[PDB]
Amino acid sequence: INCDPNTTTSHQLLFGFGSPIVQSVLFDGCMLDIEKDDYGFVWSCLSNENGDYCKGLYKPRFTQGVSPNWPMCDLSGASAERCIYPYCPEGE
Amino acid sequence: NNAARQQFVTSEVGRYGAIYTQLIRQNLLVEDSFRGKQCRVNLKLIPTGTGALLGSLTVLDGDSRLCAATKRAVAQVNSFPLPKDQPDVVEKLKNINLTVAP
Repeated sequence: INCDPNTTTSHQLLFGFGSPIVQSVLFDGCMLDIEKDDYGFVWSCLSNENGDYCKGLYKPRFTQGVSPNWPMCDLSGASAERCIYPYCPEGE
Repeated sequence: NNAARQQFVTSEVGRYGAIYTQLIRQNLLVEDSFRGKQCRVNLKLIPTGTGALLGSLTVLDGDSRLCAATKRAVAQVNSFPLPKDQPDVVEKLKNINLTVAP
């Protein structure tokens, strides 16, 4: 993850079905905020062959290095709207 | 490993690349200002069951308004298909450059 607000990379994060639109996530040490475009937050919840889940697009905020006392994001049930993501690299 | 396999992988990357580009195009909101414009992106995909979901999208270059529409369009794709039992192809498909146009 390139942790700079001016990155041109957006990260998709997954959450439990029925989550509120998760606003800020500490992802791999980088604080990310939900993206918003002309049509609203770039967020949707789905119920299909991939199960019941929600997804959002996220980019780093300006302020980095804050260590918040937040819960882990819920990837199955409704997540808190500020949470620490349970990320792990591929084959690790 | 061998030249024949390299040919197959190159062919499959082209085929799935086209599938992915079509999936994005189907979700893309059409605007007149996009005429003759392009957005070049990189997709990082995460294998999920039999297919793949979006991991990250990097906007490389292109028309600013079309690139914004492309981001939403990519975010709206339900799933990206992957070949069964072709791990070498999957490796290339998980990190793929695409050109999106209306």
